[PDB]
Amino acid sequence: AMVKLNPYAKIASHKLAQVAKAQAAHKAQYAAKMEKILAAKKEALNQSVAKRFGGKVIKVKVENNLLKATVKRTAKQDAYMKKYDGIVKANAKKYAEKIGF
Amino acid sequence: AIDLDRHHVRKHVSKTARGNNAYMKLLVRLYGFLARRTQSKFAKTILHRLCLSRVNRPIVSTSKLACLMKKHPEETAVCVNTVTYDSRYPVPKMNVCALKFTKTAEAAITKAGGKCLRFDELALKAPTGRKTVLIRGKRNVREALKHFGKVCAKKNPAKQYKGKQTK
Amino acid sequence: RLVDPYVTYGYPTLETVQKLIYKRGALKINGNRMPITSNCMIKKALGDKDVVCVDDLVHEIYTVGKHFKEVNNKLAPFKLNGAKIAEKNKKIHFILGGGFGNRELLINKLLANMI
RNA sequence: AAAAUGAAGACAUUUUAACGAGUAAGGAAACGAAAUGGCGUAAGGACAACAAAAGUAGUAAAGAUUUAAAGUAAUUUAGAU
RNA sequence: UUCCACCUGAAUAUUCCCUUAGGAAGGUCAAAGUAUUAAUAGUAUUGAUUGGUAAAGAUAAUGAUUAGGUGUCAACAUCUUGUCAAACUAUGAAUAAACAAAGAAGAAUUCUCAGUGUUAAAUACACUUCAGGAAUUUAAAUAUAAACAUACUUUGAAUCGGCCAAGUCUGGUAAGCAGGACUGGCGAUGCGGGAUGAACCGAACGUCGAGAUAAAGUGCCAAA
RNA sequence: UAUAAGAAAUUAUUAAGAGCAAGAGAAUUAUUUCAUUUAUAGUGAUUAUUAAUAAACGAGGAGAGAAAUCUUAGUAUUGUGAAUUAAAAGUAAAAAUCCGAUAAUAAUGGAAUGAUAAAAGCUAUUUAAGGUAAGAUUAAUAAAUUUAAUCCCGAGAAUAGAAACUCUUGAAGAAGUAAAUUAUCUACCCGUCUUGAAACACGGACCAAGGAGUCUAACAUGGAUGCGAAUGAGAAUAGCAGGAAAGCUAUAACAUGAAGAGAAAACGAAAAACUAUGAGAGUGUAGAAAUACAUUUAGCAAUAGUAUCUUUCAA
Repeated sequence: AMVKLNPYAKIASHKLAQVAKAQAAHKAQYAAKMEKILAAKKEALNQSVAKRFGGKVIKVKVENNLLKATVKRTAKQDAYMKKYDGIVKANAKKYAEKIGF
Repeated sequence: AIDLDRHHVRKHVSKTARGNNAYMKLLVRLYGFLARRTQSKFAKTILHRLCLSRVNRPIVSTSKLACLMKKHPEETAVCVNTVTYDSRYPVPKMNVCALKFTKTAEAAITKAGGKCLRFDELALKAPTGRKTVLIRGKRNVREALKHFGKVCAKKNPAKQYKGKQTK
Repeated sequence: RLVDPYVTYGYPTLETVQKLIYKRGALKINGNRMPITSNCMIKKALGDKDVVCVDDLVHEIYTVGKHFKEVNNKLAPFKLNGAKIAEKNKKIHFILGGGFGNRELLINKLLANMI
């Protein structure tokens, strides 16, 4: 009955089928990337848990760059992340002042 | 429930032939068929006027037909009512279709060279109606209408049904 | 506003208009409340108004086009189910937590359980 | 209510849509697409096995008591004594 | 004051009566029968109005009333102060009332144009189907609803003992008292809830099935 | 009369056999709906990676736990930290919880009323309207629902494909129905006056039969009927066949009407009408199915308004 009333149903159904299949792949492939990022974070944490290893001796400063890169991007994209981070910081500052009256 | 302005009650329009006249029943059967199939407003009119009560189908005299047919030489007057005879004035040549003709009216129409048709011949000859003139008689000429209302009224007094010691 | 205690109302979304017309839609044809079953019946009723399918009917209602009055007046009033009307009761305004009054865009939640 | 069909089918036709509370009160009969539809009591005129012995009845009428069936209902039908 | 089903379905205003336990005119209601129909509105908006209620005022008019200064103990003037009016009022809402939003028949323009009369005379003006007649253009002029719409005509039934509620009023100390304005109800009305109840709250009813609900509830009676 | 349809009976086998009704299922479905799960273009918060400053806060300062390797204990150095900041990671869609937004598409099981049939079903092959953040990959760039490329899928259409089933119970009594009893829910005395009665208001002990809007006469409205400037003349009455309270026939007095106004005397109707709106009939064009416009013609009924005429002191 839907097709009889609205023949455009088949055209719109196909787009819904395409997006459902495509969105599932994007979430599935994003999950794989996040597993690596979580794996990288776990390695940095477990290696820096050794701050327990050792009468205090200047406490224990831990290395700044134990987290390792997983995905690789060009230098132009590297500069864009620093641009994006500046904008999202400015927007949060822009919003916080507005509700702060 | 539902807030309706008024409930459904029978529509006050007749849709068949009043009484038990077998011939008048068949006429309504004939024009109810013609109006439904031909979809002509003339048949819908004749069908409607065939279903009125006797009081609502007033007579037409030959004098009135002559006046209405003056500028319509080759035409067929069509009145769904009895056609009486006006003995005061002459009857010219004309063709009339009517439910019933007075003995004197039928003689006068025929003697002038005209014709007296019934409604089946009219439907056989002019079903949708092509050379016809629809005619109906006057309704307010009834004497009963005089007494309606209040006779004490300032504007249009009634006529005071006569009775005991009426002056 | 005058009839506020007896009605609740708001602003529908397109999906609200779509579902109401598709499921509960009907037309007054020859004095008969004929439910919508084909585009031919819509073309017959609203062909003179350049509305020849059910999607013209939905689009015209939502955007309020030139022929809204003629299209809307042909659409018979929708008959809906029952639903949880309010929080306290329907004897107070929705602003106070009641049932009647202007619900703005929140009328779509009510219509979701009502269609 | 509106469409369609309509000399006889029949269930007072077929389809679609809306409707159905109610004291006093009203809606007489007839009217094919019927301007409400019906049940019952008694009497009068007809009809009742169509091929010249033409409704039922001593092979058990009317009535009475009950058992069942049809009808929303008024009521009707049938069995047994 | 005697059978069934179905459909529609009221009243307590107004006028008169030797009238007050009752009648006629009229309103409400039913049934018959019509008319293509200058014959839709218990609504809102825009525009021009009407009114004198609530409020407000009190050396603003008529009244009522407590004090304090200044001028010529009163008194009389003059300036402030405190409190009021159903039979006081300048001002004056909200709600309402009555119009218009294109029917001599859906507009307008142009040309021609007659009979009476007003007029000093009129070509002005008034009325005459915006007398009349002919061309061109034209369906436009808030929203919403309305063809089983609208306008009715005829004949007639019952009825005019009423009662209740209130973000109302008058008399009374007050009354489940007496009488009123507006609306909704009960009467005529069952159903679900308030234990029970003519009027309260939800909601009005052909015979049924399944679901979402309303008022209102969820320790047991009692479903949660 | 020509062709299927091709019945009943018959031959060999067995995966070897009725009708109807009730119940339980299977496959595909229509209307409504219940329960569970699942995604909903939040740029919201947390979800160990290191370091620094802190606005505030109380304290410190120099046998327990673990198989650790390190802490705890109690008899003017240091700890925590809201918030802010650096570097690393990060194209900024995982999952879980909270806060906002929603409730929809789907799936899995049911329920009430049905249906059984094939498609504007679904599926397969061809070309290609389209995919507006989002079908994908890329590139330029980017707080983008901003642009280009070539891959993918693909609506229409043409061409081909697929549905006939199981089990249980019933003349040893199925389904339904009825009667009696039981159980849960439910139920105040009928008629009447009345604003209001189950009423501490009146009539009613019980049963049968009888029991109350009828008849005559006058008028009016209305529905069916005949005739129609006439209708009636079943006015009395007079005749006919038949023997008849019935039937039929009577150029006829009269009743109502055709003429109205005036107390009466006296009178007694046309400008062969006018205006407005209005029923109906055509022709053309177009949508295109019905139907919707243009235009010619006629103007009955009804309502209203005009002249003109009869009568009246007065219309």
